[PDB]
Amino acid sequence: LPPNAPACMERQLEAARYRSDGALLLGASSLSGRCWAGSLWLFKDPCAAPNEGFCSAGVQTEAGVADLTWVGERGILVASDSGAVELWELDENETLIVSKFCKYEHDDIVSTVSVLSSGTQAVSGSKDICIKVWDLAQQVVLSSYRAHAAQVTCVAASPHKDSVFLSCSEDNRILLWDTRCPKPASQIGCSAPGYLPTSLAWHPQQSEVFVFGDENGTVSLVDTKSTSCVLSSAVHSQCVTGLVFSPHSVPFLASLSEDCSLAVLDSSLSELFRSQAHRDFVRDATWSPLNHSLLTTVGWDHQVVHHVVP
Amino acid sequence: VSSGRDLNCVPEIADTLGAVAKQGFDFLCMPVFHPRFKREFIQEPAKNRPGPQTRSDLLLSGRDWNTLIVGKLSPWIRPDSKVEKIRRNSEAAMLQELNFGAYLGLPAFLLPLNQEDNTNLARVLTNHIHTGHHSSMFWMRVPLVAPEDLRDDIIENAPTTHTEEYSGEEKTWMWWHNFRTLCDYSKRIAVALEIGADLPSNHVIDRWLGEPIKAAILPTSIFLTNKKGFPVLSKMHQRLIFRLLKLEVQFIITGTNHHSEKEFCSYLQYLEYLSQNRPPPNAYELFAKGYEDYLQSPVFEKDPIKYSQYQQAIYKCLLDRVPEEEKDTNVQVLMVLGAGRGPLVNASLRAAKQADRRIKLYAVEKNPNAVVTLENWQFEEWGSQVTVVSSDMREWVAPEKADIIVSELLGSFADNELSPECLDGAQHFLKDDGVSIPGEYTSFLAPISSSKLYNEVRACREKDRDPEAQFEMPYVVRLHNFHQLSAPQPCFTFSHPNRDPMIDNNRYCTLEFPVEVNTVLHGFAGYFETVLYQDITLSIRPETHSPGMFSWFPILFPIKQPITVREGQTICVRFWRCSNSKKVWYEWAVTAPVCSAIHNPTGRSYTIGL
Ligand SMILES: COc1ccc([C@@]2([C@]34C[C@H]5C[C@H](C[C@H](C5)C3)C4)N=C(N)N(C)C2=O)cc1
Repeated sequence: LPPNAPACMERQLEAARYRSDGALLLGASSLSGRCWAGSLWLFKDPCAAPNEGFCSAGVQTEAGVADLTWVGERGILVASDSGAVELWELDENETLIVSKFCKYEHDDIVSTVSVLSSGTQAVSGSKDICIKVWDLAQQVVLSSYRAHAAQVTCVAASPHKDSVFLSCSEDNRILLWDTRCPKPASQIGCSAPGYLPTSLAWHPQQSEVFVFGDENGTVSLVDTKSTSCVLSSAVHSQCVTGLVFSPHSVPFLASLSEDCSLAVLDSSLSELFRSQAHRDFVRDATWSPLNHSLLTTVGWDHQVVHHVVP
Repeated sequence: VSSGRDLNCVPEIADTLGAVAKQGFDFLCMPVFHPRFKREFIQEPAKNRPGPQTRSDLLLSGRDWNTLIVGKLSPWIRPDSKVEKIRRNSEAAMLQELNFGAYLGLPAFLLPLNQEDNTNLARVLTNHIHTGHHSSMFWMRVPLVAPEDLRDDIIENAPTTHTEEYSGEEKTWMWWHNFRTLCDYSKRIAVALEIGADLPSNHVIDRWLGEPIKAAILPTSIFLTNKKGFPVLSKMHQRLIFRLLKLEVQFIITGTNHHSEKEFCSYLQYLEYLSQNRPPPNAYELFAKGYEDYLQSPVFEKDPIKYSQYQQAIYKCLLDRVPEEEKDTNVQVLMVLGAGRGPLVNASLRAAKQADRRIKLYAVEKNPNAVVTLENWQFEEWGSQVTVVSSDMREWVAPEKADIIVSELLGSFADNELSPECLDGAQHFLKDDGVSIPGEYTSFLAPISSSKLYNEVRACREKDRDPEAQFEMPYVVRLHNFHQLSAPQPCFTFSHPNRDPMIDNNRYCTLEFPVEVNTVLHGFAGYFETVLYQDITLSIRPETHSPGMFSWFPILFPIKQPITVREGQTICVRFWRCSNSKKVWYEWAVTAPVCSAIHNPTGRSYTIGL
């Protein structure tokens, strides 16, 4: 293993992110035992994961990792339990992971992070009910929003619009944001207040439609202009923790859940693929930019499964 | 100041506790299991998750778990969730976290109240309390303002409720009230009041008066920045801190350091600065420090103001009865009823020297133990001037009728509640123009709200007697964590001497108390005013309270079942002073807004022996 990197990796894997070159970024957190800390890992060989001895770069953070997002090609944005948003810069030789900034602004655990389309700004959702717009260059908070009434579950930046981003919380609210408005938040509500929203995913091509998964295991396809649900399917038996689109021109939707199962859906939300490979909670999923048929998933069972979607 | 640090992130339990102890925190509020560690107990393969489930108990000593660690329920545990699967998992996890807290031996465990429905959260907690009797406390996290009424006005289509909502602003108290009512007023369930950025209206903060608050959660976000650059609080926020310090609550600091240039110790330094700069406690506050809210079923020589008034009353009575030209020929015969240790006898002698008049004293006392003190006093100091009477007053015939009869209303040697009956049976050995000290006394009633006191009376259930006899009897109590709902109104008055042809001490009073606030009636506070002579008076009524009089505390008449009172509603109380030939008792009932049972009928639970 490289220098400064820890000898052992934490059992619970929270995040898996594919870099445009093909490398895999891993986010592990200790949720049981003597030390409840976190760690950041880089793998140029995705098949070598989760083995510590065969990694490109590795580092240990002060606390566990709740969410992770790539900042360009060398920056790593960390959503920590300490209530701090961390930025970890990759080495020139890409062998070490150095801490650029660690700002404690959120009063509770930072549960979700999403980098805005410019790559110079990012949004963070925490259990303190607050949402913060960060400036990655000056290392400061531009605006502190408190629109929700409960803990912010998920934050998702618009694919190309910088002012636009989505946020959901345990207060049954889905908010469409726009920093260009004096009142940025806009409650994109449904025909009836059903189950709590848990996951958010923007469509790559259609900048007006999005998908959200609820706590009952249902994934819904909603258009922003139509402001009402038209199509939904009971994908899982437990809470939908994540939703990720493929890099295809016509993308496939990968649904993640607490029922320890993966599911790949089309435009009509119909099931195409399913994997029971994980014996624990499925956390993150990323498609390979080199092979659009390959999809990598991680869980709390310390498993790094590589799937072949037909 | 007893204070603690709240943290939802603890990577190293040994290093984190050492760091918060360095800042000056007496305890630590931390999660027993990782907040993000979501457990499954019903569905496979997540059900068969390999352990451990949390950090080992050996990582801290038993002494540290019992005094330095306060438990915290995981935020994902939602027993009242609309999804059956989350509901069942949260049920099993809540028990797992509560049982682990009792296994550690934690003095307190934190559970949140962040919605209207917490019925299943109450059910699971009540079951944990009834599964083995223990001393472990449960602090309910309730904010002063709900987060829905605290949110920023930034949602375009859904703006904040700008309209007036009197009952809507008090919704957070109803969350706590419904929860504790479901748990049947358990002494193991207390309030951990969270203070928001902007404080609510004074009526909302007044709902928490009489509530069992054991902790005050203060976030770093509510702290303002002073001209120097240190964390401070607004004058209105400081007002609540002074009120909370008197209640002796444990202030808890939550959230990350916003004043990053200064350590977490600066937040605590300001709270300790407020306690050292608080108003000083008066003679009444300094006397009963450990007697606060402790009720006793129905010390006196240590009150100099009480006897100074009696001395002035006798001094004024003597001058008005005998003029300057008769300061040697006319001798005034004074009769001290219930002389006790002789403080009223000494005050009668001090007044005669002050008025420069001739007096003949008679120290009447039935208690033979006090007669020993009086007979030793009338031999070593008083002499032939004082004649100690220990004989049965009904049989005993006075050598001459008395000019002034001096007596105390309440005391260990006084007749207390039987003051009218005893003075009526003593006015026969008093002259036709005779003066009684006190000459008049009036009782006062006021409706009170105290969930803390109602629970203290509820705990007074004894074996070999009625299970509701504790509510059918008055209590001498130092009114601390309570709330007076309306101004005290006069109940009944007695005048002495009473030259009425038919002297009847039986009373029946109807009092209507207008209440301008939403509340819960728990009982009635009894006060009194007494006229010794002319302008010289003694009073325990808060409006006309005698300065420095700690000898007498207010009495409390509780009710079996608490009554909900709305804004604008009137509390109608019916009080009866019942007098038989063998006993005297008090009967009371509530008629508005709702009816209650007549308390203590025939004096079954409480009676004063005539
Ligand atoms: C409405 O029913 C009440 C019944 C009793 C009381 C009082 C006395 C005291 C005193 C003067 C008055 C008559 C007698 C003698 C009783 C009031 N008894 C006590 N212990 N206290 C503190 C009182 O004020 C007050 C209200």
